[PDB]
Amino acid sequence: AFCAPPAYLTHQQKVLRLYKRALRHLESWCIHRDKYRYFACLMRARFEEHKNEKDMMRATQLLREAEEEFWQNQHPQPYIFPDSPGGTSFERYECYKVPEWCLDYWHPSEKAMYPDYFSKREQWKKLRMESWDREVKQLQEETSPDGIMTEALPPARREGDLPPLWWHIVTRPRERPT
Amino acid sequence: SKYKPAPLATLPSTLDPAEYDVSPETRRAQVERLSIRARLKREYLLQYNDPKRVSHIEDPALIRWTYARSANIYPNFRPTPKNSLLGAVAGFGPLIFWYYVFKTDRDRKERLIQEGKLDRKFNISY
Amino acid sequence: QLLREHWVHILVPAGFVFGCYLDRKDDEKLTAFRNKSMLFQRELRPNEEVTWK
Amino acid sequence: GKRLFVVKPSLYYDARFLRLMKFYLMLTGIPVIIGITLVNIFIGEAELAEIPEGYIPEHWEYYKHPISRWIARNFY
Amino acid sequence: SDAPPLTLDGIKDRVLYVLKLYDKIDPEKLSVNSHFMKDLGLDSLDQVEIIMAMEDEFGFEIPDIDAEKLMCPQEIVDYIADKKDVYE
Amino acid sequence: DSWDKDVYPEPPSRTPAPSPQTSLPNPITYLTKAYDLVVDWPVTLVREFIERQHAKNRTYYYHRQYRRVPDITECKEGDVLCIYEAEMQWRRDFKVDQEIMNIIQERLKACQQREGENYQQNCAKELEQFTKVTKAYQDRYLDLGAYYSARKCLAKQKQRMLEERKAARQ
Amino acid sequence: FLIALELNNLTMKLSMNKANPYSSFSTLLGFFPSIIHRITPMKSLNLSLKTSLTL
Amino acid sequence: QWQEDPEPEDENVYAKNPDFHGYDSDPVVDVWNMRAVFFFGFSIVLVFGTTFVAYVPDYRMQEWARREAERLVKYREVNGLPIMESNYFDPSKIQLPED
Amino acid sequence: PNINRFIKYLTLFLITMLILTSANNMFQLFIGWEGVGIMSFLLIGWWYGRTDANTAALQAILYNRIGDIGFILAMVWFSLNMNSWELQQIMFSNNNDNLIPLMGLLIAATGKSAQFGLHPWLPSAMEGPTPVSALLHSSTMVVAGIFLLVRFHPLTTNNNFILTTMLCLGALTTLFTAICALTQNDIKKIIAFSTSSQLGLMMVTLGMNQPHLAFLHICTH
Amino acid sequence: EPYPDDGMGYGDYPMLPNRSQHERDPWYQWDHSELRMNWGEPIHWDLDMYIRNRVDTSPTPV
Amino acid sequence: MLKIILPSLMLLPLTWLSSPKKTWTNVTSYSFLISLTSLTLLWQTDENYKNFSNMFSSDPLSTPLIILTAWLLPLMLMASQNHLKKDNNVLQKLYISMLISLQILLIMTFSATELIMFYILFEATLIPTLIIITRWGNQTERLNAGIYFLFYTLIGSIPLLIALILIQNHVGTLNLMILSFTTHTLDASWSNNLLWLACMMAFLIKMPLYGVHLWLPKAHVEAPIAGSMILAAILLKLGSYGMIRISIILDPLTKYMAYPFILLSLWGMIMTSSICLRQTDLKSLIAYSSVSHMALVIASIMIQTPWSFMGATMLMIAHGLTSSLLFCLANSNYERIHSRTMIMARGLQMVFPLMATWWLMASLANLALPPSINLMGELFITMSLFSWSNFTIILMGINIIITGMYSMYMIITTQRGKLTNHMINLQPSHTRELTLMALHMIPLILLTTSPKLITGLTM
Ligand SMILES: CCCCCCCCCCCCCCCCCC(=O)OC[C@H](COP(=O)([O-])OCC[N+](C)(C)C)OC(=O)CCCCCCCCCCCCCCCCC
Ligand SMILES: CCCCCCCCCCCCCCCCCC(=O)OC[C@H](COP(=O)(O)OCCN)OC(=O)CCCCCCCCCCCCCCCCC
Ligand SMILES: CCCCCCCCCCCCCCCCCC(=O)OC[C@H](COP(=O)(O)OCCN)OC(=O)CCCCCCCCCCCCCCCCC
Ligand SMILES: CCCCCCCCCCCCCCCCCC(=O)OC[C@H](COP(=O)(O)OCCN)OC(=O)CCCCCCCCCCCCCCCCC
Repeated sequence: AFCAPPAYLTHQQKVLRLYKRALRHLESWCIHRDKYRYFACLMRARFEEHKNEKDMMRATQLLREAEEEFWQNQHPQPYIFPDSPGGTSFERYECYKVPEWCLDYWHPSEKAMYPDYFSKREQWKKLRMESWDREVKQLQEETSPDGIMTEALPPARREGDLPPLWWHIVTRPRERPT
Repeated sequence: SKYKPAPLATLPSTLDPAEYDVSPETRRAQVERLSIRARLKREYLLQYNDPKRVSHIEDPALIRWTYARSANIYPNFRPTPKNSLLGAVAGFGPLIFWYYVFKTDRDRKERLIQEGKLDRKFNISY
Repeated sequence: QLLREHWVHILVPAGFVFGCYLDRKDDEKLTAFRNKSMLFQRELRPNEEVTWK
Repeated sequence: GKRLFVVKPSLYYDARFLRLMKFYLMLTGIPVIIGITLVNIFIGEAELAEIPEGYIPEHWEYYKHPISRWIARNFY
Repeated sequence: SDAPPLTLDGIKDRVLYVLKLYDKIDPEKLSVNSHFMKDLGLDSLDQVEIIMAMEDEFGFEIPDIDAEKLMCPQEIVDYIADKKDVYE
Repeated sequence: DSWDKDVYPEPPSRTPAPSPQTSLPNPITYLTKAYDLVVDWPVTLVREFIERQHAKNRTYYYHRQYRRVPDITECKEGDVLCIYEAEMQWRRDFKVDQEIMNIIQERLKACQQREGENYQQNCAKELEQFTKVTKAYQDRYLDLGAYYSARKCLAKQKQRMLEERKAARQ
Repeated sequence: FLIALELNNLTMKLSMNKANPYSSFSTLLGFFPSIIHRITPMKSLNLSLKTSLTL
Repeated sequence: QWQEDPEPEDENVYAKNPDFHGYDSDPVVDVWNMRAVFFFGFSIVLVFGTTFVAYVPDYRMQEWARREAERLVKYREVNGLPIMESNYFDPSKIQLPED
Repeated sequence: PNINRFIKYLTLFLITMLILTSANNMFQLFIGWEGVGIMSFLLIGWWYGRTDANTAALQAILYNRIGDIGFILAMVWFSLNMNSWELQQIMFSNNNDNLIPLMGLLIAATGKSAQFGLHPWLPSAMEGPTPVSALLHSSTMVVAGIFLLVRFHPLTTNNNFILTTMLCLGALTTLFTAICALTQNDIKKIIAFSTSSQLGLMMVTLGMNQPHLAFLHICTH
Repeated sequence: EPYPDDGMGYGDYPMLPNRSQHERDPWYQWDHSELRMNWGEPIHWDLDMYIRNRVDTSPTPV
Repeated sequence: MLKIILPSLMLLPLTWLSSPKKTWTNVTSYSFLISLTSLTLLWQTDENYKNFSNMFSSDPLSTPLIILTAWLLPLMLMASQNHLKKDNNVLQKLYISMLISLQILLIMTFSATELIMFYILFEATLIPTLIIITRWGNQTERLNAGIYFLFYTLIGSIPLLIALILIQNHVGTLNLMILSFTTHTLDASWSNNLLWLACMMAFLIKMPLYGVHLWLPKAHVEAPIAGSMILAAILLKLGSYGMIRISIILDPLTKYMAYPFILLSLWGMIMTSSICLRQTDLKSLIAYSSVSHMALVIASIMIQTPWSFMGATMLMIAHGLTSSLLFCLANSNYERIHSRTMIMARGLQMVFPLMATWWLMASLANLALPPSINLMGELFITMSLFSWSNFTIILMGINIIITGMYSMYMIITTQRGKLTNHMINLQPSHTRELTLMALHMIPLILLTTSPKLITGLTM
């Protein structure tokens, strides 16, 4: 979530993703902790015994066969953490994740209910206003004239500067707003 | 012991054979797709985090999709025998079918009522 | 100056009064069967001269 | 404690509209409802009677509720 | 009432608790800045198992890309704090 | 009670006397006595006050009666005056017949609820009355259409009488 | 109760067993939600757009 | 290019008039328009008109038809008459064709 | 933040459920039926930021609307043939062929009680909060089709085909839902399929000429 | 790659693959998070059928 | 009727003589008073019809339409007085004059007692809505929409004029009561079939019938909010009222001549509900929903049952109210985000809670939630159609299912879900538009409370 995906997944990343998914489905089958630990050590032994492959064409073939085996032997209802997608509590508080710009449309009475918070909000707004021009200049400088471009973003590289496009990251709503 | 993909149950992106037999052309195509995605993302994020923005962000993709779904269809329509037959069937066949259904039902009802064989027990408000 | 600056507020009530008057004119125009209907043919009371106005 | 600010939209305008709507509706209806209750308690509810011989009733006299009789007498 | 909040020290203590319960890591050489492959001598499967242990402790999963980005207990602690909005 | 048992018949209630075998007190009797003393007494007091206020301000209203205008059978065709009078009389009688059917149906529903488990036997006369009035209503008003009128009712009656007369030939 | 207790003790027993179509049918709700909720909305909405509106 | 005016941007109307009611830019006409809409719309139409419609009596002869039906039911039940005659019109006054 | 709205929605559902239970005419029965359905929609889609919750509420609306089609067929037939939606004139309709209205009532009961063919909206409807799941889909709303067939049991006793198809449908759905419940992992899903199995048992009890046993099982369940 | 020129009004609109939004990566911050789509990328002709509230084309375990 | 017509006429000098800072206030207040005056037509204590004059009369069918028109005029002013703030004063007064002229001509059309005057006021109402759509519409396609609307209506209405002149030559007066009393049965020849088609096709065009409904979606999309309101809430009902008025002299050949139009209505309501399921434009969705509801009204009027006529009248009034309300809510979102895309604004329940409540209530009215008059009309239409033929229940049930589906789909995709946080220009709410939603919803509640007002001619 906090990192952007690359153009393609390398072979090592595909193998590690398969290993983690296989362990999760193995725990979904095993339920009990001791049984899960036994069969997870067996799965780790399988991955270790196929680890040192040098041809890499046979390694891709083994990865394909292992993926076929996983799709044949996966749990129909694997365990999902509640906050994870497909879980029971996933996107539950999106109805409460109100974006911060409605305080701009708040009435002066409602602002008068919270004086100090709105003063600090104005300070954040002024900081954003200066940093926007600074970071637009930085992003224009940092952009390659031609070639390969990814979704990664530069940090602040000088004193008294903020990272570009920091507003929607820093001022995002909390995961438990209430 | 094999997963058979369907239009409604597609092939996994980890089970398709095209993933394991990769080519440098496919790799550079994926890199170019990531480059296009990153350029669009950078433009959208600049427009999104600009504080002087006082309006919503327009989506030309959404505008194109709505225009293609609404106003481009008749400019891009050409009469072919296949769509002529499809339009004739989809515009008349249900009408003729329900015509024969209702005509047969009401003819049977009128015949039963005229020969007295249909009994109206308490039907007073029709 | 209120009559000068608020004279526009009498146009719609004037139209309403004029419409009521025109409706009364149509009512007294259509009196060919006043107390002549076979449903409501009744003898006049001594203190009245018409059944309805 | 450690209480945090909760971001909410402007409920002020919805609350103000509801308050104004209820204000005007109450401002006329409460006199109307009070008048309905007073009329029904004290006067009216005309009971059915046989027409006396040789008597021609007024048209509003064919109606039951006193408010209905008043409107039919004054405007119809 | 229920669900007490997380703190930075609590997250650090629980992460170091799990890493000390790991057998391949000797607790005397474990630090909050100990790298998994540099000065701990682990591998990618070990890192995946560590991340799965952290997910099992804190009751929510880390996505795979951030998970393979995480390579030290301080990085894991910072990720947990950033995800759970633990500011102090 | 503004209603009368001639048009809303009701059999007299036959309630049995209480015969409590048990020595336990009846909470229903306790609650009904308390409910009377708490609720029924102030309600009947304020109702008596309202009734005496109405007696102080008593008014009367009458039920309008229409004389019988000549029927459409003696109305010449194209004479819209007498045709209008007969059509209005027919619509009035149509509304009266609608309310007659409502009265009969309400009477049948009351019979069914009163009898309960014995409605298949004790509502024989109510069901017979409902069937007869339904048959008469179907003979006079059914299949007229949305633009029902005295002319259409007369045409339907003439057609039905012609069919009956032709059946009576043989 | 006794049969389910024996089956739960067998799940406690340390052995992986190969999955069966009966257990897959039971866990995936008899395939009714997947099959019907994928074929009937698809046919209905595709018929709507591809025939009524457009054609 | 042709000398066309640029696109006007809709400003936040609540920024200069936080008590904006939707009717007019200046506050006085806005609040008087709100008061006129509420008073002439809710107060004297949705209340007085509702009361007038509620106290329209005998609407399309509902209760008159009910009372006349009750009277006819009483008469025909105490006189042994049928509740409804099968023929609306008397057969004596109808001249059927001969053939 | 919206606990008052949650409580108000539960109260509105209770009002509509008691309207549906105590209604004497089929139109008021329909008012309670649809109010119960709409409050079910809102309470399933309580967390309206959840796409799966919105989808579950929508599919509950869909299956209940198919049940509504059956209900409207029965209501229209009774209006045309007995001139009322009143249960007393339905009792007088007990003595003729009631195949079309009884089939419509069976379709309505299937849609509301989540029998086979129209079942999965209930375990989908477990997406709402747990008090909603309990009150709505465990005790009160889902027994409304069983209550409807209990209501029209004097018509149902004289139609053998309706009794046989109700018995077969209830047996099929209780077997299928118990089988589905055998291997579930979500505890709410397990007890929801348990609820559907018990509703199938009530439909079996209605397939026999035992409506009062079905109502007693409604209360106990 | 556009739709074939069958005279059905598609025009030059692209033939995106017939996969619903459920197959999209749920851990990525899409610009349209409900739609799981980024800003500026082409929109499928049947997005209103392939949204997450509607028809699913995700792979099944069987 | 003159006491309603005359002050509505005097609204125009009030509009042109009021101060620019007082025009909206004065015209809105006096149009509300006009509606309150129009409420006196409900005083019907007899079976007779309120024949006010030799050219104006009131009916149990005409009265709800007149009251709805007089009620919709101030609501149209409130709806339209926001997108005209950056507008010239004389153009604002001209727009108000167009709305007032529409209200006057529609009241006269519904109160007309003579079919030639009905046709003259029919075309008189055809003019200013065309002016409104063409002049104050937003996109480029408003000109094509106005042409489609105008010439569909004109090609419909010309054979209606020929048929009316033929009936006038045959009978003598073309007066409604005289025709109703001295109706003669047609002998069912080809000339009479063509006469039937001539006098029915204009109303079928303006209903609109399926296949000839193509003017309606683009006209409603391109029209301004007041034009959409007056169209979807009065003019289709004007077509239905014309059908009910003219159908009395078409016996008996309407019995077999109604067959293609009933099939067109039923299958077209299914097709248009499917289009609502797959439609990317909110105003187009509302327009096609209007097409389906008016198809139900067409089928009821064709089958000519008293239950069908009552359900037709109730559905006319209910659909007018709920379609105007839906158009006003969609216009509030359009004035917010400057787009009509269905899927663009999603999480509006978060920012606009009370407006989401109005959305929910409007959609529940749209899908005929009991005991509303929407369900009353739809249910009695279903009863009459099932009496006409038992197999119509399949088409009715499919239409009801798809109706609930598109209504709840609209609610979910416009209110529920995650909020589109990029829409920084979401002003909270206008008391004017919240008042507009309330003034739509409350008469629906009151007519639900007392449905005897809108039963119509038959009961
Ligand atoms: C919106 C739809 C528009 C098209 C359909 C319009 C209705 C179609 C059916 C009616 C025929 C046309 C209108 C006739 C009006 C008068 C009817 C009448 O009085 O009938 C009795 C009369 C007969 O007169 P009569 O009733 O006195 O007959 C005398 C009978 N005896 C002797 C026994 C007493 O019918 C006609 O005169 C009809 C002649 C019509 C000739 C012209 C037709 C032109 C084309 C019409 C459509 C044009 C627009 C559409 C173009 C295409 C668009 C895609
Ligand atoms: C305690 C609780 C009590 C609850 C009460 C509930 C009801 C409250 C309202 C009561 C009055 C309802 C309306 C009555 C009149 C209806 C219209 C009407 O009939 O007008 C005609 C009448 C003229 O009388 P006419 O027809 O000649 O015959 C009289 C006797 N035959 O015209 C008149 O008589 C005119 C005077 C009566 C109408 C007053 C209207 C006031 C303004 C609203 C409408 C706007 C009119 C235009 C603008 C006027 C501005 C002042
Ligand atoms: C006629 C054509 C109209 C065309 C559109 C007009 C628009 C403008 C309207 C302006 C004002 C006019 C109002 C017209 C309706 C008047 C309602 C009314 O008061 O009706 C009278 C009724 C009592 O009449 P009654 O004779 O007892 O009823 C029949 C019984 N024999 O009175 C009552 O029962 C009391 C009513 C007021 C008290 C409050 C009622 C609250 C009801 C809450 C319902 C909640 C559930 C709603 C569910 C909706 C679902 C979508
Ligand atoms: C022994 C005898 C046995 C007899 C057996 C008889 C079986 C009869 C079966 C009758 C019912 C079949 C049709 C049921 C359709 C249900 C569609 C539905 O609700 O789909 C839900 C689905 C999304 O839900 P899902 O994917 O399950 O879960 C979300 C998890 N992410 O998708 C959606 O939410 C899509 C959104 C809706 C799209 C529009 C749908 C319109 C449907 C119109 C149907 C018209 C015809 C209906 C005919 C009914 C006949 C009974």
